[PDB]
Amino acid sequence: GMSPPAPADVVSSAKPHVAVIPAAGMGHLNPTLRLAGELASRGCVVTFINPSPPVSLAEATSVAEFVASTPGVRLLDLPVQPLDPSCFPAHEDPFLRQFEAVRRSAPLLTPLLSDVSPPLAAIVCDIAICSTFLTVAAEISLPAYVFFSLSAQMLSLNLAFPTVADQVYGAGEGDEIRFPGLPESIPRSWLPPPLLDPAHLFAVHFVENGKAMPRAAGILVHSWEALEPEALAALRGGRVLAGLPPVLPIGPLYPWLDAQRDRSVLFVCFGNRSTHSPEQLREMAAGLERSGCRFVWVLGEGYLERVKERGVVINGWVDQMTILSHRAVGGFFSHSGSSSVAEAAIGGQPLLLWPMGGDQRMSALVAERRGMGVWPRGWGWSADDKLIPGEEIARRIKDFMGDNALRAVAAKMKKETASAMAPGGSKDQWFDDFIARINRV
Amino acid sequence: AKPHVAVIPAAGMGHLNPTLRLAGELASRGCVVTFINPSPPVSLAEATSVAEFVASTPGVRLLDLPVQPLDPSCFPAHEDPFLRQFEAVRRSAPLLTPLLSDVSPPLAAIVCDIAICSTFLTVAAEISLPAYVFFSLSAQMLSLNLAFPTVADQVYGAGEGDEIRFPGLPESIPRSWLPPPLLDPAHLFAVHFVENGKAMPRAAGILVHSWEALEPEALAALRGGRVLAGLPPVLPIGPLYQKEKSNAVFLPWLDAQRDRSVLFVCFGNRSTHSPEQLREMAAGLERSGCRFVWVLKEILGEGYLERVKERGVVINGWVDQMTILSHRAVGGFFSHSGSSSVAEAAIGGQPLLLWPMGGDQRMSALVAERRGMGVWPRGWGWSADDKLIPGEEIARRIKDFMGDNALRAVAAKMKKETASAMAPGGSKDQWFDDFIARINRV
Repeated sequence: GMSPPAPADVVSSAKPHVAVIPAAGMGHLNPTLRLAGELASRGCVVTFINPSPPVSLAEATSVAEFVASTPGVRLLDLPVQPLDPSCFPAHEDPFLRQFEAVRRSAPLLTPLLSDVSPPLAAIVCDIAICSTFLTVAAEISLPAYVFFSLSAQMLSLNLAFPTVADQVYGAGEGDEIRFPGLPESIPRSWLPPPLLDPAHLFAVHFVENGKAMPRAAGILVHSWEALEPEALAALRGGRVLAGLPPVLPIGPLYPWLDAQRDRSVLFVCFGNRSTHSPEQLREMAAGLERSGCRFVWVLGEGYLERVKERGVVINGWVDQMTILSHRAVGGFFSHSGSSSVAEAAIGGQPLLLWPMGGDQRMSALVAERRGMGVWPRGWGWSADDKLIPGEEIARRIKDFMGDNALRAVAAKMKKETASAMAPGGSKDQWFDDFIARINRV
Repeated sequence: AKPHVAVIPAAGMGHLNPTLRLAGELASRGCVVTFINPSPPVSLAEATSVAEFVASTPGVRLLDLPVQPLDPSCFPAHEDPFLRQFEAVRRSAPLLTPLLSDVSPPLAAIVCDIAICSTFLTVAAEISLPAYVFFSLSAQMLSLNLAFPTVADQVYGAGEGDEIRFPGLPESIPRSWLPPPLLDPAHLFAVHFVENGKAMPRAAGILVHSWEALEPEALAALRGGRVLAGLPPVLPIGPLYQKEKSNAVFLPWLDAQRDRSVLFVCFGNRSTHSPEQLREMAAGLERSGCRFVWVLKEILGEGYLERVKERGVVINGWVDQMTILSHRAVGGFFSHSGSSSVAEAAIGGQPLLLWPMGGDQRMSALVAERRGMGVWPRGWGWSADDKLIPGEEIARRIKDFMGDNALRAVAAKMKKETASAMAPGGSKDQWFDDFIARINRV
């Protein structure tokens, strides 16, 4: 979906005032902080809503740095009481209960905004807590926009799932479900496992949030036309969900190597939160070593003196972006994820995908549809522990590191994404569109 | 390629002609369009207009949807035939999915006029076909229609003379200015109004006959989440007009008149003016001493025509209104203040003397008053409230109206801006590009 015509009274107006409410967890906080930055950048005054007291002090620190470093932002405190841990199953995600605590506090918010000057033009709320705030915003006639920080693909799933929910739970395992607006019929096993149990807390949040978003003034999604043209076309053209409100693509919100032939080195990082069985981690080592490609691994389990190598391994956290953009590297080996695709797209790197769980199967589809990533189907998540042997991994790496079909579209993705992040580029146009549409004369 | 789009119109010339213009505009841009025609239409005009159009326009194909008319035992309180046909084709919506099973190339979308939309949305969703509501009226009436469900109890229980705040709309609305049938919850129109106001948030999106220069604050409210929550995309698709070309001169007296000197007066198809009011209206035009073209014992009177022969022409029949409003000799439009009359005056740059008679004509008068291009004398009431205005009063208002040079200049401005919107690569082209791209499948 490309930019709607720009109507604007460029004659005279103050920049609009936007309140912003994040969901819990650094994965949700950082994109929101970037979104709020991007608004402040263009002259909007923003009021950041903090749950008080914070669940995490680090999160509140991140917030503090942001309000101190950027000028148009005020900080507002929202009292929330943590929910009772005993009524939360310990198997399910700890962050779910943190979402429910702050949802509970939405009635406290409408008095808090009454004093506020200049008047609010809108409130932006993370999908993960938005449902009860949408109702509060409606009472005070304040346009409420949902921030969906995962892919446009996940957004289409999350909106379409309630309309096909009976089909999903009636299906027999091994069945494939056709989700509206998405071309590829997909197996139910590709959905996040919790979603399959209707009683499960993730399912209950997923449907609740999927039913809440259509009530919003619109949806701001972390995607861009060059990355997800079909998903965004279907969202803006009523193919995922009838009556959907406007959907605005708001992304992207983002030594040893200098010696190697360019595009020669595979960059592999399974991430801070990766799940690999020790057998599986060891098989990765065997396969990596057997491939014969040059490689840098972010991660004993290796072997004994396994580092007698042409390759490199790194324990310490490092910016994926500097290396991904580096001439030497020609390939990105990583887990699936809305995050990993986006950086590979900015980096112009092809993607070899091993999905960990949950949404990551779905994020693999985002790469595969563009033609810039491969997920070998047997490379399942750690459920039933079907071991993937190093020989298979080595052949797959060689094959991946030779596949210039994937490498070419990734290289085009970098060019198209760079043009989107440029001044006057697609991303600016969508932020200009949003600011203009909520600005009052 | 370009998408295949199906289009469905509502009963009556006022709902058919927009849909015809919308459909022509989509074929103009290389969409192949299927015109779904509920059969049979109420009137021969509608039947003739459809046939001439599809015959005249290359991209279009005609798909007859057979609709059984409303039973006389059904809604007997309402004798209005066009209102009955709204109800009839709304009940025919389940017929449509067998009709569309054949069609190739596959349809990219369907566009349903607002009067009939609610049921056709539900059918379109079952066959997974994006459905767009065409709101052939103004953005003002769209805001009102969308917000009415949310404030209906406060409207029904409010007193006469009370003003009601509707969320998207800039100024509060007097209860007397609402369409009177709305005041009656039992009334079929009010039933349709609530069904439609509730169905439109379910559509893929809403195409509205408006443009930024005409209704900038209502289009901002609709697009900015300030009139209703969960609203789908609203795209202004106007202006839409017919007119004619390569044709003979309709009225040589009008061509012989001086620049902006003639008052063109017309009160539309459903004019509810009384015979007593018509004779007083004729006396007002005569007493004004202004040049005029008026299209509709004798209601005029004895010898009225000979007395008025140098400055007046009264015609009894159809006339192309948009052609007359774009004529260099007319300087004023004395109108029943329809939604379509106000959009046409804006295209032609004519100021409006407004006499709202019924329904949404009052809301239209506010659109024109807001832009400063029209004058609705309060006291010129609903036809249903039988207050007889004297020709001596009509003459004074006509003189003041034709003399308001400042009124004329904003009407001239509006013409200029509206012409920008029509120019290539202007606003309208971009909205239409936007829709076609929105619909188009790779």
